[PDB]
Amino acid sequence: TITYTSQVANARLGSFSRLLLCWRGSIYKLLYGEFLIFLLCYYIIRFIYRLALTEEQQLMFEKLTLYCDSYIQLIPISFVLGFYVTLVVTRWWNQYENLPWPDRLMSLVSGFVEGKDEQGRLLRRTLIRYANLGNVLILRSVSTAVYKRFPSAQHLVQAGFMTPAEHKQLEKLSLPHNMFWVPWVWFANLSMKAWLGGRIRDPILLQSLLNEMNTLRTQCGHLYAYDWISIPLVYTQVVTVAVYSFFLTCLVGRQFLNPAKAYPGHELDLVVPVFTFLQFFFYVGWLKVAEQLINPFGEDDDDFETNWIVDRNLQVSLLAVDEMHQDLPRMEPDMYWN
Amino acid sequence: TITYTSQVANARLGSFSRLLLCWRGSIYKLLYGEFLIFLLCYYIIRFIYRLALTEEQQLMFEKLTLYCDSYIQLIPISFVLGFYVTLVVTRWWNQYENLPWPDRLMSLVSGFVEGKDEQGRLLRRTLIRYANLGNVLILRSVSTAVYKRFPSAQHLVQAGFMTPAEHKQLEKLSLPHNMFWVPWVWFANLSMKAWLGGRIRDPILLQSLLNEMNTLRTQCGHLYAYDWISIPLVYTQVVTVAVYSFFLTCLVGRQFLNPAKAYPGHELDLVVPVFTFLQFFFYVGWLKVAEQLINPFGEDDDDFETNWIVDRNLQVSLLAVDEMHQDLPRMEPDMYWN
Amino acid sequence: TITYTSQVANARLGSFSRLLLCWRGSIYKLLYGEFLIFLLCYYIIRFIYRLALTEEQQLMFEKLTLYCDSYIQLIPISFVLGFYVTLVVTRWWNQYENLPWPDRLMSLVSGFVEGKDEQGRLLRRTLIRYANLGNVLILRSVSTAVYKRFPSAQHLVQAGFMTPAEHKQLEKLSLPHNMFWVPWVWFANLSMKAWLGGRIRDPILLQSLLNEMNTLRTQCGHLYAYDWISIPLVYTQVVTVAVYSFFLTCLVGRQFLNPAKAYPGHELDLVVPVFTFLQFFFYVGWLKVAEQLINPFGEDDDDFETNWIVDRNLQVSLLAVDEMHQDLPRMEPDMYWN
Amino acid sequence: TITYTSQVANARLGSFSRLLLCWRGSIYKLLYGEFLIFLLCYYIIRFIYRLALTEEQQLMFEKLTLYCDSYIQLIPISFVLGFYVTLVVTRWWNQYENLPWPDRLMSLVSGFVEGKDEQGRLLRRTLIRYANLGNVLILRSVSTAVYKRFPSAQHLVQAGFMTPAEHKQLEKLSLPHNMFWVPWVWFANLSMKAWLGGRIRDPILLQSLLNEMNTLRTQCGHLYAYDWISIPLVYTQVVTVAVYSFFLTCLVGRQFLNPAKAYPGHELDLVVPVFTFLQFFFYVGWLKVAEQLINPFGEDDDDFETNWIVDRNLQVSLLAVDEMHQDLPRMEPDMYWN
Amino acid sequence: TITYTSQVANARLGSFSRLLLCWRGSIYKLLYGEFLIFLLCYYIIRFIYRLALTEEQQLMFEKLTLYCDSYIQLIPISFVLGFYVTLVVTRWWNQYENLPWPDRLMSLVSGFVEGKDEQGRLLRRTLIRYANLGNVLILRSVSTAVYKRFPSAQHLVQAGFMTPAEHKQLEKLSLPHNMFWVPWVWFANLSMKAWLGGRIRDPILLQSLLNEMNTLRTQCGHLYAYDWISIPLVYTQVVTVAVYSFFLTCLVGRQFLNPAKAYPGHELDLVVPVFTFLQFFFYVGWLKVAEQLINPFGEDDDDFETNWIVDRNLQVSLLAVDEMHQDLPRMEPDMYWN
Ligand SMILES: [Ca+2]
Ligand SMILES: [Ca+2]
Ligand SMILES: [Ca+2]
Ligand SMILES: [Ca+2]
Ligand SMILES: [Ca+2]
Ligand SMILES: [Cl-]
Ligand SMILES: [Cl-]
Ligand SMILES: [Cl-]
Ligand SMILES: [Cl-]
Ligand SMILES: [Cl-]
Repeated sequence: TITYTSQVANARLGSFSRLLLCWRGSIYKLLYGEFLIFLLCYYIIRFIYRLALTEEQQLMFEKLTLYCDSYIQLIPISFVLGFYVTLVVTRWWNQYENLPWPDRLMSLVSGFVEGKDEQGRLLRRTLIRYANLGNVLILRSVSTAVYKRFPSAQHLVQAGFMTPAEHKQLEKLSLPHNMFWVPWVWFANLSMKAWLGGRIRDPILLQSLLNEMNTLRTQCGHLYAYDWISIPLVYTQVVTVAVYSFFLTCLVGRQFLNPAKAYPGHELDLVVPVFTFLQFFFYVGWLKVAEQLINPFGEDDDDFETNWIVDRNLQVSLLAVDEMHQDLPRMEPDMYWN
Repeated sequence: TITYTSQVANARLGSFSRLLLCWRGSIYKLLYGEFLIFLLCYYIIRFIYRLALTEEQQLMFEKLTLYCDSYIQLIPISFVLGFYVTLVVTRWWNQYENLPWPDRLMSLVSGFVEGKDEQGRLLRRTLIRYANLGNVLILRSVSTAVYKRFPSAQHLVQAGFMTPAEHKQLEKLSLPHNMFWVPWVWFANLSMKAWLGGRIRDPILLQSLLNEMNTLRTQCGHLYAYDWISIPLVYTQVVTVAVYSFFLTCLVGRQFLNPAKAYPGHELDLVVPVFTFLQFFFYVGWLKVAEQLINPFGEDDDDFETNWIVDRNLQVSLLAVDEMHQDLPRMEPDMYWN
Repeated sequence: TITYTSQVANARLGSFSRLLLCWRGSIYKLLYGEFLIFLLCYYIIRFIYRLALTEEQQLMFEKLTLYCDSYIQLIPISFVLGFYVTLVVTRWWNQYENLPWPDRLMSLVSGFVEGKDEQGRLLRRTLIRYANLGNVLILRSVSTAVYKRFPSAQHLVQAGFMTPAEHKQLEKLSLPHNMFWVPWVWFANLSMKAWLGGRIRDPILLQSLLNEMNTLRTQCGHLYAYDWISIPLVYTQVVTVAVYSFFLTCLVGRQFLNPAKAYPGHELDLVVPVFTFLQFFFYVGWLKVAEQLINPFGEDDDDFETNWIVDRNLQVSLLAVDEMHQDLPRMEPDMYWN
Repeated sequence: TITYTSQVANARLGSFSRLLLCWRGSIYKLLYGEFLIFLLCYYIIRFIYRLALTEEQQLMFEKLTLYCDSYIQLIPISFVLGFYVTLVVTRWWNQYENLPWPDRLMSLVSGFVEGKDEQGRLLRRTLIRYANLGNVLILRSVSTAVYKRFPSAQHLVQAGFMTPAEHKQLEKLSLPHNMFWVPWVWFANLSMKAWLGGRIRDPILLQSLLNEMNTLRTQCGHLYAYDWISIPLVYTQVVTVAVYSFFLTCLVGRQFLNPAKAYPGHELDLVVPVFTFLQFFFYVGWLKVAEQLINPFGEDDDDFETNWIVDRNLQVSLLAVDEMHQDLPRMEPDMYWN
Repeated sequence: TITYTSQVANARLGSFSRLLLCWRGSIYKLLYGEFLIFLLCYYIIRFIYRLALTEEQQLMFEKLTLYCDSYIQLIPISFVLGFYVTLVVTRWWNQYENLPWPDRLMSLVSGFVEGKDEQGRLLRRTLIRYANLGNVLILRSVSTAVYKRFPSAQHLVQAGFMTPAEHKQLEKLSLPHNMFWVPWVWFANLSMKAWLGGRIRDPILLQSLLNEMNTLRTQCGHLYAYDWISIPLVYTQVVTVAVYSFFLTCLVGRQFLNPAKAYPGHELDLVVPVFTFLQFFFYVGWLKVAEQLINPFGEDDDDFETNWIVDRNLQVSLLAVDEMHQDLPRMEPDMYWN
C-alpha cells in the first residue's frame, strides 16, 4: 500500500505532477523492464533496416511497415484492456472490503463477557484469539506474504495465534479441505459454554456475538472465494496476447521509414518513437496495474499490508478485550454541560 | 475452476506471459475448432480465387473483397459483444455469490442444539443434513454436473444426502414444481420441535438458526432464478449472428488480393492473415468465454467445482455439528498473556 | 420466459449456433414486421430510382444518396441505444429480484404458529394467504397477464385468493390509492392476535414473522415503484427517433447507385444490402429487446411467467403451512453415522 | 411522473412509435425553446452569408465553415455527456429508492401498540404522525413542490401534519440546522413511554418499531445528502459548455456552402440541416433530461409526485393504525380447504 | 460543498447556463492557472515559429507540427481519463455514504437510557459523546480540515469532545496504530454498566444501542479504508502523464501554420486555437475534478463540510439525548381525528 491521500487533499496547480517523482508503487518501477526490452528490440530492428538490408530488402521492409501500421487498428486492445482492468479493479476493492476487522466483535466481547478474574479474562482473550486465528488462517490461505511469515501452523503457535492444544485439535480434525472455518465452530461452542456458565448474562448478547463472528465468517469466505475463483484464465490470456501482439506489431509498423521515399506519415525521420513509447507507457502500464492488483495479497508495493493488518488486529483485539474490559475513564460533565 | 492466483501474486517481468502456456481452461482449447474451420474456409476461398477463377471472375472477386472490407465496419460487433460479455460476467459472479455455504448455520447448530447423547447428535446431524439436502436439491436443479452424479433422488439416498423416510416423504409431497424448498420447512419444524423439547434453550437461538437457514433459502432461490431466468435468447442470437456474420464477411473481405493490381491495402501479398486471425482470436474468444460462463454450473474447465463444494459442505457440516459439538481445545493462556 | 440454460451448460463447437433455429422468444419473431416494412420501403425506393426517374432526377438522387451516406454518422445511435438498453436490462433484473417469494415466511408460519387442530390450521392458512393476497394484489397492479386472469377482486375471490369477508373488508377500506398494502396490516394484526392467543409462544418468533412479511412488503413496494416510475418518456422518445431516423436515412443513403457513374463505395451493384440489413438486425433488435424488457410483466415470450409464479406460490405456501406443519420424516441415522 | 408502463407491456409493431405523439413529459416540450433559438440563429447566419456578404467575405466564411466542420470533432461531447447522464440517472433512481414509505412501520404500529380505547388510538396516530411529520419535514427541505404547498411550519399545522404543541416544541428546540430529525427522537421517547405504560407488551416489539423508524431515518438522511451534496458544479459547467460550444460551432460549420464552389461535403445545397437538427435533438435532449432529473423533486412533468406521496402516506398511515387496528375480516376456510 | 440543487429544480430555458457565472467551486477557478501556463507556452512557441526561425527552420517546424497533429491520436487520453474519473466519482460518493451520522444512535440513547436525574443525563451525554468522539477521531485522521481545527487531542479536550480523564486514558492505551476505535470499546463497556445498573431496562435495547454503534464503527472503518487504501499511484501517474503529454504535444501540433504553404487543415490562420482551448478545458477540467474529488476531505470548495458536520452532530446529539429525553409535546388529537 502506497498512500498519498494527504498530498492530494486540495486541487492545486500541478497537484498530480508532484506524484510523478515517486518510485515505490510507481509506473516506472512496474514498467521499466518491459520498456527496456521493447526499446532494445525496436532499435535492433531499426539498425537491421538501416544498415543490414539491401535496397530491395529495404523496400520490402517499408511495405511490411506500412502494412503493419495500416492493420494495427484491427487489434481491439482498448476494448479487452478496459474490460479486464474494470474487472480487476472491481475485484480488488471487493477483496479489500472483505478483509476482516474484529473491532465490532471485540467491543461485544469486552462488553458482554463478564468477569475481571483470571477465568473471564482468559475467556475473552480466547474468544477474540479464535476470531484472529480464523482470520489469520484464511489470510495464510490467500496471501503469499502471510504464508511467508507463517509457512506452517507451528509458526502460528510460535507467534501466539495458536496454542499447542489448538494445534493438536486442528491436527485431529484434519480433512482434505482448508481448515480456516474451525475457529468459528470453536467460537460458537466456547460462547455457548460461556453463556451456560453465567459469564454471558443473556442469550441476546450471545446472539450479537455470534452475529459479528458470522459476519467475519462471511468476509473470510469471500476472501476464500476470490482466491479460489480467479478471473478466468481465458480473459488473462486474451488481454496478454492483445497487448503483446499490439506492440510486437509496433516493433515493425512504427519504424521510421526513409523520408526520401516520401511515404505518407513518414515525412519526418525522428529517432525516438515518442508517441509509440507513450502508447507503450499507457497500454502496458494498464496491463501492469492489472497484473499488480489481480492478486492484491502478494508482495507488491501497492498490495495490501496484510501482515500489518494481522499484527494490528491481534494487538488491538487483545488490548480491547483484556485491558479495556470495564476499564472506563471517569465519567464527568463535559464543557457544554448545562 | 482453473486457479492461478498464487502465480500472479506479484507483478514481475512477463507475469501474464507464463500463463500463455496453459491448456486446461485456456483460450486455445475453447477456440481451436472454430479457428480450424475458419482457416480451412479462408484457404479454400483463397485457392478458389487464385486457381479456380478466370480473369473476369478474379476481377469480380476483387470488387467483392473490396466491398466487404469497406463495409465490414457497419457491423457493431464490439458494441453488442461488450454488452453481452459484461452481462455474462456480472451474472457469473452473482451466481457464485449465491452458492450456499452452511458454515454459519453449522456453527449455530453445533453451539445452540445441546446434548452429547445420541438424540441431540442425531438432531444436529439431521438439521445440517436438511440444509445440505436443500442445497444439493437446488444444485441438482441448476448444475448438469450434480445432475450427472445424482440422476435421481434415489442416488441422493445412496449418497447419504437423503434418508429413505425423507425420500418417501418427498414422494408424498409431490407437486408439479421443483421441491428444493421442502427441507427448509423440514428444518423449521424440526428446529421448533427441538426448542419445544428443551434441546434449544432459548427461542432467540431458534431465531438465529432460522435466520441462517432462510439466508441459505434466499441464496438457493437466487440460483433457481439464474437457472430459470436466462439471459434473453434475443441477445444471445444477436451476438452470435454478429460474430458469425463478421467473420463470414472476413472470409471474403480479408483475402489477399493480387498485388499486381495495386489496390490500396493490398500492396503486400502475405499468405497468413495475421491481423484477421488475431481479430478472430479476440472476438471469437470473447464469444467463447461468454459461452463458457453463461452457465457456470456445467462441465467446463473454468466452471464451478459444484460436486467438490457439495462433498466439502456435507463433510465439513457433519464434522462441525457432530465431532466438534462442545469439543474444545484446552483453554490456556497465550504467549502475550500478562 | 424462454429457458435454454441446460443447452449452454458447456462451451462446445457452435454452442450458440444451435440457438439460432428457435422461434419463441427469438429475434426474428420480434423483428420480422419491421424488417418487412423496411425491405418494402427500400425496394420501392430502389425501383423508383432505377425505373421512375429521368437522368437528371437520377443524378439528383445520387447526390442525395451520397449526402445521406456521408452524414449518417452524425446520428449517435450506438450511444443512446447503449445507454437505454443498459438502463432497461438493469431495471429488468431489479424487477425480477423484487418478485416476492413467500418461502421464508411460509417456513416461519409452518414452524412458529402451533396447533394441529382446525383453528391453528385456519390461522396458518389465513396468514400465508394474506401474504399471497398482497403479492397477487401488487401483481394485478403491475402485470397485464395477472390483470387479464383477474380483471376484478371478485375473480380473486373466485380463485381462492380472497374470501368474501376479505372482499367486503377491502370494499369498506376503499381509498383512491392502490390497496395492495392492506393484507400486510391484516397479517400484522392477525399475528398479534395469534401471539396474544397463545398460538405463537414467544414474541421473538412474532418479530421473525413480521420481518419476513415486511421484506415481502419492501419487494412489492419496489415492484410498485418500477411500475409507477417508468423510464423517463424523453429517453424512450429519443432512442426511438434515433433508430427510426437512422434507418429512414438508410432508406436513401444505402441505395445501390449506378456503378457506371463510378462513385466511391458504389463500384459493385448488389441488389440485397446485406450490411444494411445486418445493421437493421443489430440496431432494431437492440431496440426491440428494449421494448420487450421495459415491461417484463406483459405477455411476451421472454416476459416473466407471473401467473405460474402466483399459482406456485399459493399452492406451495398452502402445502407448507397446512400439510407440512409438524409433519416430519422419521429421524434416523444417516449413511455416515459413526 | 409520466407513466406509460401499460402501453409498453408487449413488444408490438411500432410499440415505441405511439409514444412519439405525447406532449407531457416529452422531448419536444423540453427542447422546443432551445431548438427555436438555434434555428433562428442558424438561419440568420445563413441569410447573412447568402445575402449580406461580398464574394471575398463569402470565401472567408466558407473557409471558416470548413475549418469549424473539420475541427468540430475535437469536442468530446459524447464522452462528458455520457458520464454526466449516467451520474444523473444513477442519482435519480437512488433518490427515488430513499423516498420514505411508512407501510412497514404502520403495520408494526397497528399490531404492537394495543388499546381500542381513545388513549391507545391517540398513541398510534401520534406515532405514525411523527413518522409522517419527519418525512414531510425532509421533503419540505428537498422538494420545491412540497415547499410551495407548505411555505412554513404553520402550513404543516394547518394541514394536520403538526399540532400547535409540536410547533411550539419545535420552536423551542430551534438550532441553526435542519430540524427534520426531531420527530425521530419524539418517536423514540413516545415508544419508550408506550412500552413503560404497558401499551407495548414486549421490548422486542419496541425494537422492531424503532428499527423501522430508523430505516426511515436512514432514507431521509440519504434524501438530505442528495439535496445537500449536489453533483459537483464543475461537471455541470463542463457538460453545459460542451453542448453549447458544440452547437455554437455547428451554427457556422454546418452551414450549407455554395455548391458551385464544389467543396467536399457541400455538393448538395439543402436548406434544412436535417442531420444537424437531429444531432441537436439527441445531444441537447440528453442535456435536457440531465437538467430535468438532476433535481427530481421539482415541478417538471417527469419529476416525482411528492405531494401525492405525502398525502397518500398520511392518509394510508392514519387508516392503517386507526381504523384497521385489530379490525380483521372474519377468518373462514378458503376454497382450497381440505 | 457548493450547493445549487434549488436552482435546477425545474428544466427551464438555459437552466444550466446560469450556473456558468459562478466562481466558487467553478471550473475556471480550478483551471485558470494551468490554462494561463498553457496559453503562455503556446504563444511563446507561436512567436518563436513566426519571428525567431528562418525559412528552413520554419519548414522543419511545419513538418514537426504536422507529425504531432497526425500522431496525437495515439494517446488514449479519453480511455484512461474516463476510467480514472469513474473510479474517483464512485469512491467520492462511497466516502460520503460512510460519513457517520449519530441520529439513529442518539434516538436510541434518548429513549432507552432512563433517568431524568443528573446520573442518567451524564450517562446519555457520555454515550453520545463517545460516539461523536470516535467519529471526530477518524475525521481527524482522514480530513486535513478537521486536523487543522484539532492539531492535537488537547484541542479535542478544549473543544468539549474529550474530557481530561479520557485524554489520560487514551494516553495510557497508546499503541502504534490509530486509536479511533477506543470510544467504541468505551461505549460497549459503559452501555454494559448502564444495563447492569438498571439504567437500561432490557438487554434487547442494549443490543439495539450496540448495533447502531457498530454501524457507526463500520462507517468509520470504511473512511479509514478510503484514506489508507488510495487509488493506486500508478493510475494517477498514468492519467497525469496522459493529459500532460497530450497538451505538451498540442503545444506544437496545434500551432497555426502559414496558410501560404497550403497545408491541409491549415488553410485558415486564426490566432486563438479555440478548439484546442476547448479541448484543454474539457480534458484538463476532467483531470482537475479528479484531483479535487480524490480526497473530498480537504479544503476545496466542493469538498465535504466536515467541520460543519462535526459541529452539527455534536450539538444535535447533545440536544437529543439531554434536552429531548422524555420531553414530548403534549399528545392531542390531530385535525383528521374521527
Ligand atoms: Ca499483487
Ligand atoms: Ca459452462
Ligand atoms: Ca414485455
Ligand atoms: Ca426536475
Ligand atoms: Ca479535495
Ligand atoms: Cl460464509
Ligand atoms: Cl428466498
Ligand atoms: Cl416498503
Ligand atoms: Cl441516518
Ligand atoms: Cl468495522
